[PDB]
Amino acid sequence: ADVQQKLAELERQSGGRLGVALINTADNSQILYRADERFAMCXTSKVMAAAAVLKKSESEPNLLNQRVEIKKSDLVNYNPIAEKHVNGTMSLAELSAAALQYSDNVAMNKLIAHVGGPASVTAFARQLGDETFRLDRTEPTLNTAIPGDPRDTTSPRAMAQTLRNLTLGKALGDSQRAQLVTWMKGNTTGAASIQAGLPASWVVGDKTGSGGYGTTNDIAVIWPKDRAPLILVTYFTQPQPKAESRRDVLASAAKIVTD
Ligand SMILES: [Cl-]
Repeated sequence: ADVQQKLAELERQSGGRLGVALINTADNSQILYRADERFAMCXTSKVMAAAAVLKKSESEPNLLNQRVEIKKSDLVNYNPIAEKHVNGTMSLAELSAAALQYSDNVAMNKLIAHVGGPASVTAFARQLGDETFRLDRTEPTLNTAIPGDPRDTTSPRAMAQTLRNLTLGKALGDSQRAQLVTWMKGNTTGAASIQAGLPASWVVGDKTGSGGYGTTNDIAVIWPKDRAPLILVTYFTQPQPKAESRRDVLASAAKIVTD
């Protein structure tokens, strides 16, 4: 009850729309806030794309080493790693790491293309038992985050359940699951988001996202000190098309649900 009141107060103060789903694996409980509403995933969808490539690699041993050409025509709006590799190749492993750890949107597009496009990433989610996730578009248009638009959305409940399957469950083989977890633990973009609302000693693997309408998102697997792991999804979006980022709202939500 108190956690629900605190999240409602945070949402009101923020001016936007907040979605939270916590899974506590200690007792198989959930804390949910707007957890069945749809939110634009933005960059948080890169976890599903990387996982689809990892799944494909279970039956193709040379897959992560496969080379992909990077060209000027591949550049999109945010290319921190790929811009350094134009006119050479990157491996699928390198693209997965760049997408997950730097939010590189060329890397995301190469993962999407490799597996067959947005409908193939979506079909992979369905195969896992996630019937909510939809990836409709490529980068950069998947980030428009227009209110009322179901494209490129999921719910907090569904994303938390799927992230639990991918990182702690059996969606991926042991090598592939470990690789995903290692990649997420090495993320460089999340220190102001969920991590900022947790004690410094806790270990986090996370993936952020941002987009239009001030959309500010983070999804995480969390190892609290001497406790069973948690899964936390915090999704946030705002009424104004040009609203600014609000990573502090995600940190505040994380603090509320883990205190
Ligand atoms: Cl505006």
